[PDB]
Amino acid sequence: MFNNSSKILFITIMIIGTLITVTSNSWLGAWMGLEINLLSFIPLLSDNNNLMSTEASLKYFLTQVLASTVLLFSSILLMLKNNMNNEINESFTSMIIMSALLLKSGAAPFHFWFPNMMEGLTWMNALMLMTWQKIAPLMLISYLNIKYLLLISVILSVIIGAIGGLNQTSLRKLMAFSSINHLGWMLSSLMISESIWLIYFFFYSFLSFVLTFMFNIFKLFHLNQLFSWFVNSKILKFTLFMNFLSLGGLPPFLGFLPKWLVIQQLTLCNQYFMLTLMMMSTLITLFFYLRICYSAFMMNYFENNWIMKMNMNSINYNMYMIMTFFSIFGLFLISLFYFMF
Amino acid sequence: SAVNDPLELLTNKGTHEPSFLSPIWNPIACGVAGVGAAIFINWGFRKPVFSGIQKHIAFGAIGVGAGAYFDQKRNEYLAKRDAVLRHYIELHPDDFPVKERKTYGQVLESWVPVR
Amino acid sequence: EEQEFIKRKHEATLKLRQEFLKQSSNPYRHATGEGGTVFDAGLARFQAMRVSNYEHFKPTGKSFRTGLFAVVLPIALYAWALKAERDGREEKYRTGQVAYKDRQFKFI
Amino acid sequence: SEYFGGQHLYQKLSMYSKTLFLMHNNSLKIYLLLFVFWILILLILLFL
Amino acid sequence: MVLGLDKRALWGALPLLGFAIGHFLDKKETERMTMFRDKSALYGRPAGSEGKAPSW
Amino acid sequence: MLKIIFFLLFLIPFCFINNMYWMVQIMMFFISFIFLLMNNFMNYWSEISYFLGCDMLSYGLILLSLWICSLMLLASEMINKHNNYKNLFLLNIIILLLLLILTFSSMSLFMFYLFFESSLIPTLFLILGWGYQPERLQAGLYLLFYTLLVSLPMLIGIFYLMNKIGSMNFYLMNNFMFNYDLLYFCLLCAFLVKMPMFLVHLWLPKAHVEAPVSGSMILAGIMLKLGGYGMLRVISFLQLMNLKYSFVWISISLVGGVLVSLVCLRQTDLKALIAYSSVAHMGIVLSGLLTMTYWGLCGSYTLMIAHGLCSSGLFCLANVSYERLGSRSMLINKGLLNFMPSMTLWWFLLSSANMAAPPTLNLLGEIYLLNSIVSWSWISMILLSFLSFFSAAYTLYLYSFSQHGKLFSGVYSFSSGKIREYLLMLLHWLPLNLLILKSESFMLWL
Amino acid sequence: YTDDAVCRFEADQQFRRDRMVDNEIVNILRQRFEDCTLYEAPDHMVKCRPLMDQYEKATENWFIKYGDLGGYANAKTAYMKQKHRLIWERRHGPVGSGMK
Amino acid sequence: LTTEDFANPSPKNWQSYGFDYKDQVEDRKATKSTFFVTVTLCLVWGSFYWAYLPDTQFRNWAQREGFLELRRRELAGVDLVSPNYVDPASITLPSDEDLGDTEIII
Repeated sequence: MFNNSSKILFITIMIIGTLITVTSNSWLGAWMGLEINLLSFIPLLSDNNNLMSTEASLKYFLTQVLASTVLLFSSILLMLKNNMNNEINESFTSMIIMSALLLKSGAAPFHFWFPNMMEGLTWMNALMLMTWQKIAPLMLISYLNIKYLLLISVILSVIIGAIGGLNQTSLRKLMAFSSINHLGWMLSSLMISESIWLIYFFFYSFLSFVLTFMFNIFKLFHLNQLFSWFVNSKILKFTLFMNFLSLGGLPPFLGFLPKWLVIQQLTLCNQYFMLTLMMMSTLITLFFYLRICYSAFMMNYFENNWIMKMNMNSINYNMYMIMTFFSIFGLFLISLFYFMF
Repeated sequence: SAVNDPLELLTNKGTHEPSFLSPIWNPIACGVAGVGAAIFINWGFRKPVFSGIQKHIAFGAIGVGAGAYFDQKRNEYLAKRDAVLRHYIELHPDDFPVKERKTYGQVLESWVPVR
Repeated sequence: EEQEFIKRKHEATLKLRQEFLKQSSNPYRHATGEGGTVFDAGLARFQAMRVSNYEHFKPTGKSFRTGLFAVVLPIALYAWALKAERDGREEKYRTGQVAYKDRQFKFI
Repeated sequence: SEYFGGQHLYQKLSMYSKTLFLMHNNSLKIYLLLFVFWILILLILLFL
Repeated sequence: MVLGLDKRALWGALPLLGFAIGHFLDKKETERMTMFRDKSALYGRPAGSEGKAPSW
Repeated sequence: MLKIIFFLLFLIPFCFINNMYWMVQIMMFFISFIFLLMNNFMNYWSEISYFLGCDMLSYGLILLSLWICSLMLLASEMINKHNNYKNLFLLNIIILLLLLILTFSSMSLFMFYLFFESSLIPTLFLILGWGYQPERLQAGLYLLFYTLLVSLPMLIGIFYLMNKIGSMNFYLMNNFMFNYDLLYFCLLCAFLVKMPMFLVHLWLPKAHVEAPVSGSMILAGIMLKLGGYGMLRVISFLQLMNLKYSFVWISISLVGGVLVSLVCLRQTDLKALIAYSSVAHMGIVLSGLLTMTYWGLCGSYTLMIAHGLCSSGLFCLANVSYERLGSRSMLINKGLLNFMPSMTLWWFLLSSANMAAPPTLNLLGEIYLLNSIVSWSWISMILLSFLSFFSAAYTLYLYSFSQHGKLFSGVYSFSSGKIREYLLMLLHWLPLNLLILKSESFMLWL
Repeated sequence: YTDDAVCRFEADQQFRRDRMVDNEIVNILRQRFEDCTLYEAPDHMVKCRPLMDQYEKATENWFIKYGDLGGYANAKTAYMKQKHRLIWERRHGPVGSGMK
Repeated sequence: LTTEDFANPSPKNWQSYGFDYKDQVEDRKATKSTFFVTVTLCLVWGSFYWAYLPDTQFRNWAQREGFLELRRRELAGVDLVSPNYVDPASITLPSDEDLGDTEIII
C-alpha cells in the first residue's frame, strides 16, 4: 500500500496466489498458485511513474515465467515416470524441480537476476520481494529432498552472498547480497527441519521488514546518504543502527536467537563442516555491516550545512522503532517463545 | 533405585516448586518491555518520556496479557510433550528395555597421569 | 668540501632554528596551557613509519629467510626438543622403571 | 604474521569482490543460459 | 540531607532498593532449595535434634 | 549474587539523570564494598541463585571486575570536561559490569559463553565512542573479528558437549572426558585468541594503542583474564587430549615471551610497551595453566588477578602523559621526574610490581608458575631465565627513559599532579600489596 | 552408582578434606623433623634418620594416594588409580622393575 | 597583580582537586565523598572484616585434625598416611581376561 488503491488489490491477489502454493496438494496446484503470484506482483514492481521499475519488470517476468515453465514441465515428468506425486526416491526426475524453485527464490548459482532487480525496485517493493516472494518456492523446496543440491546451494549461498556485499555501494544491491547469505541459512535449516526453518524465516522477515522500512522512511539510498542523513542528536543515529548488527545476530541484538536455533539443530544433525563454512562467511556479512555503521558508532561527524531539520511519517516512524526496540532487547523474551520444543 | 527406568525417570513425580519469580517473570518482562517501548517512542519523537502515560498503561496491559496468554500455551505444550514421550516409551518397551545402574567399583576407566 | 655542501645545507637549515625559538618562546600558546608540543616533522615521520611499514613489506627470499630463522626454526626446534625429552622421561615413568623413592618433584 | 592473515585477507577479498561485480555486470541472457545448461545436463543424465 | 547529600543519597536509595529486592528473591531461592535440609549424608541429622532448629 | 545484579540494574538510571558521574562512582565502589563482605566460599559452587553461583575462582574475578569497573570513573574525567556524552559512557560501563558478573557466575558453560561473547559489544562502544586515533576504526575491526572468528566456533563445541553430556554445568563436564581431537582445538584455540597468544597477539597492541584510558584499562584488565577464567573451568575434561598435544602451546608461549620482551625493548610507545608486556605475562600464565599441575593452576589464578591490577595502573600512567604532553612517544615523554616527582614514585611502584618485586601478588604468581613449569620439563629453565630477565629489562627501560633524562625543550605549560590521579594510583597498587596477607582466598581455588 | 551425581559430589568433598589433612600430615612431620635438626648443633645424626624416616614414608605414601593427579583431581580419578596400581602390582610385580 | 596580591591571594580562585572544574563546593564535596567511599569503607573496615573472617576454606580445621589424626594414628599403630583410597581388600579387581590389555597405567 504505497500510493494507489490498486496496491491493496494486487497484494490481496498475490496473497491468495501464494497461499494456494503453500496449501497446494499437488504439484499442478502449486504451479497454479505460483503463476497467480507472478501476475499479482508484476504491477506493483512495474510502477508506471519512473523508468527503472519497468526494466526490473521484464527481468522479473522473463525469469519467473521460465521458472514456472520448467517447474510444471519437470513436475509432469516426475509425476509421469513415477505416476505419483511422492516419488519413491529422488532421481533425475526431481533435481530439475529444485533448480526451478531455486531460481524462483534466487538461490546461490541462480541469483544474478536478483541484484540487477534491486536497482529498479523501490524500498517496500524490494522489501516485499525480499520477504514474501521467497515463501512459496522455499516451502516447496521442503517437499523436494535432494541433499546434495541443497548442500551446493548452501555452500555457495554465502560465498557470493557476502563477497558481493563487500563490493556494493548501493543499498539496493547490499540488501540483495545480505539476503542471499541469509537465504543460505534458511536452505540449510530446511534441509535439517521445517519448524526451525519456519521460525528462522519469520525472524528474518521481521528483521528485514524493520530494516528496509526505515530506509523507506528516510529514503537513504547510498552510503553517502547514510553518512549525510541529519539527526538532531547523532545519538539515535546510533541507537537506531544497532539493528545493522542484529543482522549478524550478535547475542545482545535478537538476531542471535534464530541463528542459535538453526545452529543447535543443525549440529544435532552432525553436519559440522557445513556450519563452519556458513558461519565463517557470517563474519563477512557482519563485516560490511560495520562498514555501514561507521556512520553512527562514532558521533559528531562532518555533515552537510543546508539541512536544519529532519522529518518523516508518523505512521511509519511510530511502527518502525517499536520493531527496533525489540531488535535491541529481544533476548529476555527467551521464555515467551515456546515453539522450539 | 539401581534401575535406570526410562518411564519412571520421565514421570512427573513432582519436586518442582515454582519460585515467587517462576510464574511472575513473564508478566514483569512483557509489561516492562511495553513500558520501555513507550519511553522509546517519546524518546525518538522528542517528547517527554513521562508524557502521555496512556500509551504506557496500554502497552503494559497488552504485554501483560500476552505473557499470561503465552505462559498458558507453553504449559499446555510442555504437558503434551511429556505425554507423547511417555506414550512412546510405553509403546516400545522392547526398543528401550529398562537398564540397570552399576557402580564405579564394577568398572575400569583410564585416567590421565599429569606426572 | 664538495664546494659548499655544508654551506648549502647551512642556509635553509639555520632558518627554522629561529622558528623553533619563536614557537618555544611563544607566549600565547604557552599561555593557553593546554599542553602539547611544537610540531616536529621527524617525530611525526618517525611515528608513522613505526606504525606502518607492511605496505612496503614484499614477501621475498630475504624476508622469508629472515623470519624463518627469526622465530620459526627457534619455535620448531625448541618444541621438538621439549617433546622429545618429555617422551623419553614419560616413557620411563609409564614403564615403571623409577619407583616412588628416587623420583623427584613429588609435590609438583 | 598479519600478512598471513590480517590485512592481506582484506586485500584478497577486495580482489574477489571486484571479480563478482564483473560476473554481475552482464546481460541477463548469460545467466539464463547457465540455468538452461543446468537443466540440459540433468535431462540427458536422466536418459543416460 | 545536609545539602552535601541533597538528591544524591535520595537517588542513591534505588540501588539500595535493588539490594533489598535482590536479597528477598535469593532468600526465596533458599526456599526452593529445601530437599536435603538436614537430610544430607554428611551433615544430615538422622532423627532428633529437631527442636525447632531448622539449621539453615 | 542477585543482590549485586539488582543493585547494578537500579544503578543504571543514574546514567540518565544529569550530573551523576560521581554519584555513580561512589555507588560502584560501595557495592564493591558490599560484595567484599559476602565471602564464605569453598571449592564447591556456592550462592546458587536461579542460575548464578560463585566460588574461589569466580569470587576474586568478580571483585576485580567490580574494582576495576569503579576505577574507570576515577580514570576518565575528560569525558565530563568535553561533555562527550557522559550518559552513554556511564551506561556502557554499567552494562559491561553486569555482563562480567553474569559471565563469571554463569554456572552453565553455555550461559558463560553467552555473556562472554555478549561482552563483544559494550567494549566496542567504549573504544569507538571515545577513541582518539583515526586507527580506531581498523583497530575495532581487528578486535571484533579476531574474537568472533574463533569465539563463534566454540559454539559448536558447546552444543556438541550438550549432546554427549546432557547439560553444561561445570561439575557435570568434569565427570566426563573427551578426546575427539577437534573439540580440543576448537575450544582451546578459541580461548587462546582472547588470552591472547603470542602468534595472535597482533590485534592487542592495536586495540590498546588507539583506545581511551578507560577502554584500554578494560581490555587489559578483564578481557584477557576472562579468557583465562574460561580455560580454568573448561580444561577439566580436556586432559588426555591436552596431554597428547601440549608441547606446541607451551613452546610458542615461552618462545614468544622472550621475543615480545625484545619487542618491548625496541618499542617506542608507552601503551605499546605495556601492551606487549601484558602479552608477555599472560604468556607465562598460559604456560603454567597448560601444565595443568596443581601449582600451575593455583598460581595462574593469582597471576591473572595481579597482572590485571598492574596493567591497569600502568595504563593510568600512560593516560597521564597522554593527557599532559599530548603524545604517546617515548621521545616526547621524558624527564617527568622534574615535573611530577611525587608521581614518579608511583611510576616506579607500578613498574616494580610488573617486574615481580615483593610484596606483590604478581610475584607470588611466578613462584607458583615457575615451579610448575620447571617440574614439568627441566628444558624450560633455559628460556625461563631469559624470559624473566628480559621481562625486568624493558620495565627498567620504560621507567628510566620516561622519567630520567633531561627535559624536552618544546613542551607547553601543563597542570601538575592532582588528587584524582594520585588516589587512582594508590587504589590500584595498595590492594596489590594488601592481598598477600590473605592470599589463601586468592591463592587456593582448586 | 554410575550416575549418582549427588553421591559422587559427596564423595569428592570427603576426598578433598582428607587430602587437605594428609596433605598436612606431611607438613607436621616436616615441622617435627625441623625441630630436631634445630635441637642441638652437634645433634643432627642423633635423631635425623630415626625421625626423618617417618617423614620419608609419609611422603611416599602421600604421593601414592594423592600424588600424580594434578589439580581438578576428584575421588574418581584417585580411586581408580589405586585400582590400576593394584593391577600392576599383581601382574608386573613391584613398581620399579620395568616389565617382564 | 602586584606584591600584596601575591602575598595574600584572594578567596575567589580555587585550586581544582581534579574532579570538577566549575564549582568549588561540588569539587570539594566530590573529593570528600569519593575519598571516604574508597578508603575508609573498603581499605579499613573491609580489611578489618577479612582479617577477622572466620574459617571459610577450613584450612585451620584441616590442621585441627592434622594434629589429632596424626596423633590418632600414632597410638593406633596403623599407617599414619594410608596409601589406599579405600581398603585394598574392599576393592575387587576384575580378572585378567577383563583386563585384556586395557593399557594398564602405573
